[PDB]
Amino acid sequence: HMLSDEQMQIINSLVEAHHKTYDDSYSDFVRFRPPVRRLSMLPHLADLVSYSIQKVIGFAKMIPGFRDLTAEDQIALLKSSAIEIIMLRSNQSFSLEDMSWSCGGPDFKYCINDVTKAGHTLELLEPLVKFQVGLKKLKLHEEEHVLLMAICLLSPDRPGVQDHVRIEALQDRLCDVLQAYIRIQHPGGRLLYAKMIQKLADLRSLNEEHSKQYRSLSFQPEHSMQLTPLVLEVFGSEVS
Amino acid sequence: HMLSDEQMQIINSLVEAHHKTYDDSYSDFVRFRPPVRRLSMLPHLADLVSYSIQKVIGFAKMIPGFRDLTAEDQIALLKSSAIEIIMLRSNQSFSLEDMSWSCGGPDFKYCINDVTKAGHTLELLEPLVKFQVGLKKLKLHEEEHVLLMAICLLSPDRPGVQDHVRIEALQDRLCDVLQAYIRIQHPGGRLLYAKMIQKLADLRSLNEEHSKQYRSLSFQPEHSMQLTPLVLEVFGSEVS
Amino acid sequence: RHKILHRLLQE
Amino acid sequence: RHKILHRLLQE
Ligand SMILES: C=C1CC[C@H](O)C/C1=C/C=C1\CCC[C@@]2(C)[C@H]1CC[C@@H]2[C@@](C)(O)CC(=O)NC(C)C
Ligand SMILES: C=C1CC[C@H](O)C/C1=C/C=C1\CCC[C@@]2(C)[C@H]1CC[C@@H]2[C@@](C)(O)CC(=O)NC(C)C
Repeated sequence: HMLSDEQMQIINSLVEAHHKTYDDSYSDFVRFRPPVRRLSMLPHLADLVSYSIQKVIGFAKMIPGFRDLTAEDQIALLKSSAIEIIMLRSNQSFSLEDMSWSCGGPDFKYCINDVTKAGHTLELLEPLVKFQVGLKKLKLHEEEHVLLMAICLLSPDRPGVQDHVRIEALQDRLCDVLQAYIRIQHPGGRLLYAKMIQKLADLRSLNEEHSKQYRSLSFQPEHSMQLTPLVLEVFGSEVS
Repeated sequence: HMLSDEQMQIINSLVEAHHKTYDDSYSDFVRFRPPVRRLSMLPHLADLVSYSIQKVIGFAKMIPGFRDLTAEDQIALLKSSAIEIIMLRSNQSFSLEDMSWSCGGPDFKYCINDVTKAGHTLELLEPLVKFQVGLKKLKLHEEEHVLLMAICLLSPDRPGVQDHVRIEALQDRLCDVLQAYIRIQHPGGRLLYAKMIQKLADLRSLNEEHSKQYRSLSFQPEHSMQLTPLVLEVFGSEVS
Repeated sequence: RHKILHRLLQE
Repeated sequence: RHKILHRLLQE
């Protein structure tokens, strides 16, 4: 088989979207509150997540059909999926040699111990690192990495979503281009689609654990005051 | 005349309170989002104001009788007076030679042009610098500088204040210790009390202009997102 | 509600 | 309301 012109255009739009929103130089990281190694890493990691939310929003706006959804559906999709998209895009800086997210220099190299200094426990950090290792070992083509982030974002099974039918038709079409892409373009990829779909289920589990950890810090005003207004909006519980 | 033991104890408590909350080394400034010289200075100056609000709160908690007020009256007093106390305590770093706030190194030296890079116009910055120059020329003893900040904070004529009678009795007693202090301890200070009281009226005018400027940036979400949660609470319009 | 989110989602 | 302010004003 061969993939069509429509499926090819979807791929081009999604990889362009990612290149426009993921900065491989990590040059804006110098603008965050500096890393410090009680909760010494929270200011820096809150600025990092806030910055990453902005990029996820930018990325989502460029996904074919996302802008056509109501502002309420776009908001419901981003509030539920943002942390899962952050965990996926972070895989690009994750290093198997160091078991850490390496964003250029040693100042922006984050290990398990650095993340516990932002208030997280091993209940989240152990499955998070296991997920990063597992994802990295899949050796995803950039086309597959960007489709997985778009599939994750366009999931209709999220709280507060109204146009379920439309969102499912968008996700289904993306899943079709991914399966076709793996089959035609990825040599030895016969079990890959099933593996990527399983990573989406691992992400639901990570999102749950993350929501518990976020509730723990957001309920302590001395810690929630270190977050940014965008993190408070997106990880918050308000309903539109 | 001579000042009493009660008035002496008030003075000691207020100067101790200031030394505990004003860091002459400016060593925490390295932890803010770095200064950058659209609205390039906003991240740094929002972190500076957020930090300064925390210090004003700490200072207020140590003013004799402030802790005895209801949480609602403490909140009403801080929301109205915070920016005026920030403008007063900032006088300690203000330099007449540079017409700028000098907080150690050149990175933490703020001139009129740096502040316009946080979204402020000359409508506020011209009277603000004129006030800083005027205050600095008064050559206030540290005892007088700390009494003026406490008098400013304990002003009963603020929106949302309930126990007006109690707050006025606290401010009156502070005004009495200031007049007595100037008369007995400040040589050639016969016109000083009247000058310091006028600075309080200049501060009401600056607070007005500041509220307009803050409304202008807080109404633009791309700019309000650069503020911290504590700045949004304290400069916000919510009523308790 | 979602003041920042609405603005970042515009155009 | 004033979640951070209440906490910073405690004790
Ligand atoms: C966000 C990106 C994308 C760009 C680069 O690849 C670097 C990167 C790393 C992400 C990491 C390493 C640090 C800790 C984080 C960012 C984790 C992903 C999730 C985790 C959390 C759990 O700490 C997020 C969080 O919720 N933080 C709190 C402190 C608000
Ligand atoms: C806050 C302190 C105390 C400790 C030191 O002495 C330094 C200092 C300086 C204060 C300044 C110099 C920068 C601009 C400010 C801090 C101004 C006081 C008011 C002004 C404003 C108008 O910009 C505040 C403001 O509202 N900022 C916006 C960006 C949120």
